Amino acid sequence: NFMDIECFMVLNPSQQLAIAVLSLTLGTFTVLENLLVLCVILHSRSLRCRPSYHFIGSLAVADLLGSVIFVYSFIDFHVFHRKDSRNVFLFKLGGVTASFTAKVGSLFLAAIDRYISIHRPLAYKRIVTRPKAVVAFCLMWTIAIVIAVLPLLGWNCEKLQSVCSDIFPHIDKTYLMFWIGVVSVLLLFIVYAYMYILWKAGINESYLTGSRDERKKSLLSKFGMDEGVTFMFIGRFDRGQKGVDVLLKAIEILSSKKEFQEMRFIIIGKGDPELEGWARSLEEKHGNVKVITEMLSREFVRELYGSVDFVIIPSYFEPFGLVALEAMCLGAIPIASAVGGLRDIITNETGILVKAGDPGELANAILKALELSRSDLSKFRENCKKRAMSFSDQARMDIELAKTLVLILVVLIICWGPLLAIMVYDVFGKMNKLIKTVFAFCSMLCLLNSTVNPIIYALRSKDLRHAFRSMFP
Ligand SMILES: CCc1c(C(=O)NCCc2ccc(N3CCCCC3)cc2)[nH]c2ccc(Cl)cc12
Ligand SMILES: CCCCCCC(C)(C)c1ccc([C@@H]2C[C@H](O)CC[C@H]2CCCO)c(O)c1
Repeated sequence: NFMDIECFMVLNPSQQLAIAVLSLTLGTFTVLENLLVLCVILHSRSLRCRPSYHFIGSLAVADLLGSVIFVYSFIDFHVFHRKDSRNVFLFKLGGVTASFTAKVGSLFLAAIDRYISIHRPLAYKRIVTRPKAVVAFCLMWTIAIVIAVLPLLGWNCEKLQSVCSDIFPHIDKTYLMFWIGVVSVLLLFIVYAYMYILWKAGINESYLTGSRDERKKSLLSKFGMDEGVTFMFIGRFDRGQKGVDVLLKAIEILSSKKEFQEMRFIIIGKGDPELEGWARSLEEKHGNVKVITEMLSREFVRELYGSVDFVIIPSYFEPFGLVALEAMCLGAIPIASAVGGLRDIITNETGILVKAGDPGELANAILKALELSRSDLSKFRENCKKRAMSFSDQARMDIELAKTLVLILVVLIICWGPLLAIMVYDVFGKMNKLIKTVFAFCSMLCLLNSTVNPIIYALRSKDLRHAFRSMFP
């Protein structure tokens, strides 16, 4: 309590109405459509209860209540020259800082959703549910409320006798660095988060030409073995989760059988030196097993999925169907255990289900594979080709949404970036008359942001538009 509050009302009476009709219209064009964006969401049973678009409510609410507060209390201050209480101002201001912090945490939670929906394609539907998404936003909001009510708890320059900010009344210049700090680094990770998801997302069986018998007759000739039935395993060597130890226990016990001559096995991986010393012995002990644990070209392995006819995923549990999807897309019947996602991607009409970590029943399911016709075999390769299109499909609709989230994050950094940076110089230096009044006119960006956020839903979201013509035809 050294300087009074009126030294902050800088707008002369000609530029207090010009800033008013801006707040009242640009603040009406955001309340109208955000209150409308909330109407499409909660009617459409699709967008309402969905963890993918759940943020569009958490984004159109912080841009509505956080906007009506900033239109009332700002016009009631720079134009109506009102001096509230010392905790009534921080209450009215706390409702604004919480909202912006909340929409940052919305672009943060929506990034966890994006990473899971793309790089955990079938774990996603079972990790990110409606319960786990409702709890994550409510506690993301719980945090956004706390950071906003700190100066109401005693992190202010009045109740602490500290240098006040030249821009915000009743607020320390350290609470700024705690609020600009936690937000600039959050956007930094968030900006870095969506760029990792997009970069590693650009990382078709119509590229492989000819019949499969030809491409498999050319493959086994490279190894020097006869046209045989080619089983394939890909993945790290371990005994903990991948079933390479299970698979080697089956190839050995199948060797004591009459049906082993026709069976051709090919394994690639890298891991336990004793698991490698076990598999490489079979490669020279048998004339029909070849193990490749060195220099595997990523498009050569692409030729394997399309040349072979069976895929072996004997893992104890698949966290994400990385081979399961690429193999089936290239029409190679996968023989995996019904653990993890491999239950609803590999079924009794798409592949062969085995018991996890069971070496005997794995072999008994390799002999079953040897005794079936092309009628069945060509039909499984189709159902593997048909299941994959339902993935590179949704995983395409997912990738389009991680572009939408960046477009929202982009126009968030553009609107709130300059304001945030003008706050930064308040911490270090002082703010003269000019730099303090340009901030009040640049302050309108948090309303323009809430004006272009509902516009870009109606441009990117393919579902939200069709939901709009459904109740307003
Ligand atoms: C239902 C989630 C949701 C919101 C939303 O307001 N969550 C805020 C929930 C919440 C929880 C706790 C508090 N506390 C106040 C301070 C003291 C500690 C507890 C406050 C608020 N907004 C949404 C928009 C769309 C969708 Cl789909 C869901 C939501
Ligand atoms: C660490 C606090 C962050 C504040 C958010 C910045 C924001 C752009 C929302 C903002 C907030 C407040 C004002 C006005 C500053 C004037 O000095 C006093 C009146 C404020 C509006 C009343 C808020 O209840 C602002 O221009 C920008």
